Amino acid sequence: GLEKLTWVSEKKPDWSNVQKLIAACEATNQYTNIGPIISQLESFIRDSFLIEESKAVIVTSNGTSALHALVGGINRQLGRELKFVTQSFTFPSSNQGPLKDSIIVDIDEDGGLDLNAVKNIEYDGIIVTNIHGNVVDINKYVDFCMNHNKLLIFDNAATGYTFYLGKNSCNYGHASIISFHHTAPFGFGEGGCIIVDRLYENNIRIGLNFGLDNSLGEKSQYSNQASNYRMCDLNAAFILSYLQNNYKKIINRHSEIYEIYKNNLPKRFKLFPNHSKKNPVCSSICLLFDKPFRLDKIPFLSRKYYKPLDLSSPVSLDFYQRILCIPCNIDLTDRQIYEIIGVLNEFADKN
Amino acid sequence: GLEKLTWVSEKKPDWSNVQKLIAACEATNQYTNIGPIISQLESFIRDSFLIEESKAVIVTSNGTSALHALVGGINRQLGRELKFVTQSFTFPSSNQGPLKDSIIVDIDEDGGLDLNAVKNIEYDGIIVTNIHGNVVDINKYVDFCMNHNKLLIFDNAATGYTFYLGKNSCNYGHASIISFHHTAPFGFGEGGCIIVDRLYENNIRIGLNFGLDNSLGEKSQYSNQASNYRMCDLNAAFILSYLQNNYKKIINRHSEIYEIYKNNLPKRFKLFPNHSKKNPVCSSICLLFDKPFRLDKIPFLSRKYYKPLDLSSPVSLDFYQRILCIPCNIDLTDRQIYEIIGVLNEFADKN
Ligand SMILES: Cc1ncc(COP(=O)(O)O)c(/C=N/[C@H]2[C@H](O)[C@@H](O)[C@@H](OP(=O)(O)OP(=O)(O)OC[C@H]3O[C@@H](n4cc(C)c(=O)[nH]c4=O)C[C@@H]3O)O[C@@H]2C)c1O
Ligand SMILES: Cc1ncc(COP(=O)(O)O)c(/C=N/[C@H]2[C@H](O)[C@@H](O)[C@@H](OP(=O)(O)OP(=O)(O)OC[C@H]3O[C@@H](n4cc(C)c(=O)[nH]c4=O)C[C@@H]3O)O[C@@H]2C)c1O
Ligand SMILES: [Cl-]
Ligand SMILES: [Cl-]
Ligand SMILES: [Cl-]
Ligand SMILES: [Cl-]
Ligand code: NA
Ligand code: NA
Repeated sequence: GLEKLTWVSEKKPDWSNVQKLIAACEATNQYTNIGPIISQLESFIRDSFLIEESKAVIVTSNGTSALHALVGGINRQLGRELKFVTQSFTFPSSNQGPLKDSIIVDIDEDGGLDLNAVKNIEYDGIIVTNIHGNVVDINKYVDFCMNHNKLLIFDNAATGYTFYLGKNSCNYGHASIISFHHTAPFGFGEGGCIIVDRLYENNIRIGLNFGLDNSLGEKSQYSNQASNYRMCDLNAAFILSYLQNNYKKIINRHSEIYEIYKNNLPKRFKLFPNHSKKNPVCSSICLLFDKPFRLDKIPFLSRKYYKPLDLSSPVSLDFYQRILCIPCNIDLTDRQIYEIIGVLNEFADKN
Repeated sequence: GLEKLTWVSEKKPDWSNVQKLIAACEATNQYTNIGPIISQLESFIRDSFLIEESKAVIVTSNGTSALHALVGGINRQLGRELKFVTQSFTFPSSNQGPLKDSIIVDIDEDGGLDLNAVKNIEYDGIIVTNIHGNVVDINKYVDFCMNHNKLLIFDNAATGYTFYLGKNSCNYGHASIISFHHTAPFGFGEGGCIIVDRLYENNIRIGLNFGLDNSLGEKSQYSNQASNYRMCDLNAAFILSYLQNNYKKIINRHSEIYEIYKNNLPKRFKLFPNHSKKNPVCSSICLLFDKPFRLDKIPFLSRKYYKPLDLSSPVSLDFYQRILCIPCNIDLTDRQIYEIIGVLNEFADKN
């Protein structure tokens, strides 16, 4: 039964839909450098994920490039290489590229960057990871960055449709990023998106194109803070088509999977910390066992995220050692979920 | 007849062929993190472009990420952020990402980084741009870097199939990069490739995946010098298909178009400096006028590359003021070439 578990739902192109979209590229020979699909996908993300008009929606090559293009654009606007703090319990993206020298501090027990740990640090902003669709106490972080006059970026790579006080979590802070990597619920191949205050929109958009702005003609000027961060229209067509066919079913079905775990917790596990009133839409079901344990004890497909970036982050290491990330996708039957919960109950009695 | 000039030939997916290649992805749900297409495109590039076995062929998301992945891999291998010199007369890529603090020096009149400008300064390596399919005197750079114990990278973004003393220019220096951007002769959408000494292959390839090596399980370690730099298998399929169908015709027709300009040079125009014995395979036909002039004087689709990264570099600036980059692609007719040449004679008579 559980032998057939996969991390990601089986994802195949709607070839007729993808070919219809790319027929726009074929007619003009424009397949990149902001061809005719980019605005269709940015529009679809705004209207489907419910991004406020105060935010630009900016697609990039991947979730990593979304975060990097966001920072390089803000670096260009403020005129220096900004110093960000990130949490140890997250993916490498937030200590790479323009963040390669980001400061790493521990999480608190709610899964986000420990605000008590930056007391005595020099920094311009913080990056907080909303883990696998779960969200932190977002207003704790908004209030803190308002009071201390800091930039706030939410790493929502795995968190495209978790609502906080009646609005997509992507709408909070100065910006968020989401991943359309194949392993993400909304993903297909590679891609990313920046949700950012309009203040920074132009510098981030031209920052996808080496900092060059064709609208300036001979005044067009590259920035050493920019790169090739743009989304290819080919990738936009595959992502847009996947979202068109699947995004509603993913939200409802992922919410249904979360409901079953919430009402049938195996003994001595807890749900990863989450601060949304409705079920989050998760990239995996993350449970914390009450004691450290090794994945090879679990006789079904399962993972640990995230290996701490700084292995001297004690709260981050504890979570890593105690966490069990279970597949969450639209291919999973309830029968499989109940068979999973029974294997975990067994494990809990013998460990 | 010059109304219908395009920079790039009309490029259209061979959909039955692309569908056939991506069927391997559909069968396993693996569309990135090195799916079943990556090895196929890497092999084709090795066998078709005639790369030697002492070189890795490593595809990436774009030409920029090929350069940045190359530098990040080497930085991580040597345990230090290496200092590169780049030429002013190049694209912004070689002053971005891990090269954002690269030293910019002038070209000499042969079109490459002026070695006299790095006699008395600190640096680990040089990046030399082979402009639009033209190649520098490659052995003077190989000899200099061997004598001074310096790394040598060729920015071959626009230069996939120009031969130097019997082998693809990509096989010289410690590494080269090529672009599969839609604007490149070999390109389709977005893509890049690294041709590099085997010594650096493993650090560069894991460096496309945040520095992570799955084969090491728990000792898998991210690097602050890495990123998401991989090519998605979707992109690999479009590029591999375009190359299967067109690469031979592009090589022959681009060489024939060059032959016509070389035997019918317009008045007071010289070919861009080139050191290949056979006609180079050009991304555009670059001519130097005998004095500065404006593009708005040329009554057909034409460009100037490259706006100097450092506007104070005198040879780079002189080149930019005198250069005319004429479309070179497999849609161009001989009729159109002789018309362009007639227009440039008329331009010379009046300027
Ligand atoms: C908080 C955060 N911020 C930023 C980012 C950066 O976003 P991107 O630049 O990646 O868009 C991430 C990435 N988060 C993602 C990564 O994107 C992904 O590589 C995977 O990191 P790995 O676990 O190292 O990948 P891999 O082991 O290859 O795949 C996991 C499972 O998915 C399966 N899979 C994978 C791919 C690529 C596929 O095409 N099909 C498929 O079935 C295989 C396996 O069972 O998951 C992370 C959580 C992130 O979690
Ligand atoms: C020396 C060197 N190193 C590194 C790189 C970096 O490689 P990538 O990361 O780009 O793969 C480049 C790129 N060199 C290329 C760039 O790839 C391209 O953006 C274009 O830089 P722009 O001139 O700023 O782009 P754009 O004006 O949009 O395109 C030029 C012409 O191509 C036409 N076009 C363009 C696209 C994107 C398309 O899809 N279809 C099409 O017909 C329109 C126009 O007439 O040309 C450069 C020489 C380079 O020349
Ligand atoms: Cl809420
Ligand atoms: Cl679909
Ligand atoms: Cl084709
Ligand atoms: Cl030769
Ligand atoms: Na927008
Ligand atoms: Na706001």
